[PDB]
Amino acid sequence: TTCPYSRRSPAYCAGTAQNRTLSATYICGDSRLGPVVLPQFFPILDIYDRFGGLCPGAFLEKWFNQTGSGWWDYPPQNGFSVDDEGNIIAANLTLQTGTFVDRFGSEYGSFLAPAAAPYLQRSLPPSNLNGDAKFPWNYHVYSVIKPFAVLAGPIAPWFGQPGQGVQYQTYENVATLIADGYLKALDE
Amino acid sequence: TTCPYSRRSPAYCAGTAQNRTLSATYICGDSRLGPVVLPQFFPILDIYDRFGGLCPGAFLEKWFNQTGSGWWDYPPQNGFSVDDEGNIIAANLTLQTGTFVDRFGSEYGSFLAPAAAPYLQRSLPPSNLNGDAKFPWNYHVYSVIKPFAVLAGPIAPWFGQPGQGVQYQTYENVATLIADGYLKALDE
Ligand SMILES: *[C@@H]1O[C@H](CO)[C@@H](O[C@@H]2O[C@H](CO)[C@@H](O)[C@H](O)[C@H]2NC(C)=O)[C@H](O)[C@H]1NC(C)=O
Ligand SMILES: *[C@@H]1O[C@H](CO)[C@@H](O[C@@H]2O[C@H](CO)[C@@H](O)[C@H](O)[C@H]2NC(C)=O)[C@H](O)[C@H]1NC(C)=O
Ligand SMILES: *[C@@H]1O[C@H](CO)[C@@H](O)[C@H](O)[C@H]1NC(C)=O
Ligand SMILES: *[C@@H]1O[C@H](CO)[C@@H](O)[C@H](O)[C@H]1NC(C)=O
Ligand SMILES: *[C@@H]1O[C@H](CO)[C@@H](O)[C@H](O)[C@H]1NC(C)=O
Ligand SMILES: *[C@@H]1O[C@H](CO)[C@@H](O)[C@H](O)[C@H]1NC(C)=O
Repeated sequence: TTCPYSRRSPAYCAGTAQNRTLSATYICGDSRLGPVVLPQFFPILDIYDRFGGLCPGAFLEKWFNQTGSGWWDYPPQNGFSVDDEGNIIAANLTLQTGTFVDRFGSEYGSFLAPAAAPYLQRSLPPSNLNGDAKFPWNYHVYSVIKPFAVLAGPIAPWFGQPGQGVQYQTYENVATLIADGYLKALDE
Repeated sequence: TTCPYSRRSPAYCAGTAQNRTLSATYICGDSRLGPVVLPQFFPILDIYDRFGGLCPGAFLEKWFNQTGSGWWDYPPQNGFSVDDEGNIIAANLTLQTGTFVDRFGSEYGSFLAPAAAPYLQRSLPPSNLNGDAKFPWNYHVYSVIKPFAVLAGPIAPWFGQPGQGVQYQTYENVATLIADGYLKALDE
């Protein structure tokens, strides 16, 4: 599956914002499609396309709004892989002390990932690559100082990404896990 | 956790092969510890150490022989993550057509991974980095041409690796999945 528009085609940005002022910053001058120059990504990877092979317009048509939300349509069941009988592939897993986990988001949320898993494995939409700082303000890395249990399981493919990394849903939010002496942030 | 031996220390290769003829090729001239110059790996990654922070000798003492096998001690239950109640975190998952998977090994085996998942996530021992060719003779990449089900789940940490990628145990071997029109290899 690939976009029929060529590399020399002017119609590649069909059905997008088509904002001349931003077109050097965001793909098609459309912030939802992410930046023209990708920052960090945590050879064969060429098999994967930022839009899963669709064209920008077709990408937005498949994944954005669709319901009335005015934002992305997220996968079912917090994005865990769903087995052939309709149940998430996930169970309570105890994180050993010294484990590195990270979160793309502020300490309010309850989701973590194995540290430095690749962006493409998290099945995040492309608007989240919109970053100028080396490392985003909300990106955090932690070590497990004190064992605790999470709902752990594979990440379903979504938003044209292959997914199939692993994610941890915590039972307290990250701020609380820091406060109670489970997660210790680290700096550079 | 880090190795007390320094970067200027001559004792770093304590308890290893200590083979002067190979020491430029393998760490400590010991093929089990992998190469001195790593080929492909599919910034923050610095958090991870090829030996999980142990010293070469201590690594071999923890992970190698231990039983009489004369080889690495592998994780229980084919290396799937094991939940707090002792059951693997894994279920039957149907691979959609167009999915890229790969295998580090010949078509005889029954294990696959999401294509281009990072080495450190597979929890493979370091002897498997012993490679001169750009891509090893047995490394294969495939696309799913026809849907089928696998036992899918997270990979447990092991051999000093963080693991926590995802692996697929197939029910027929890879050669059979090729023959019956499920997997299509691709070339470069
Ligand atoms: C292209 O994007 C730019 C940048 O956001 C938009 O420029 C703004 O347009 C609004 C219109 O109400 C003005 O009030 C702002 O002052 C503008 N800001 C800048 C930085 O230029 C622009 O509207 C977009 N183009 C189109 C056609 O919508
Ligand atoms: C260091 O490794 C080399 C390379 O494998 C070993 O060299 C071989 O040694 C055997 C000893 O029986 C000879 O028969 C081979 O001809 C050697 N091959 C080469 C390419 O040199 C060597 O034995 C190792 N060193 C030690 C101390 O065991
Ligand atoms: C989404 O769909 C609704 C209803 O069709 C529409 O009013 C809205 O403008 C669309 N776009 C956004 C960004 O909400
Ligand atoms: C997992 O842990 C939570 C919170 O401690 C508990 O309520 C739940 O029953 C446990 N079991 C499973 C299978 O999630
Ligand atoms: C492993 O252990 C056995 C029994 O202790 C010993 O005979 C053998 O030499 C050891 N090493 C290897 C590589 O088998
Ligand atoms: C998975 O698939 C296999 C082979 O088709 C089947 O025997 C097994 O019962 C299925 N269910 C689970 C939970 O593995």
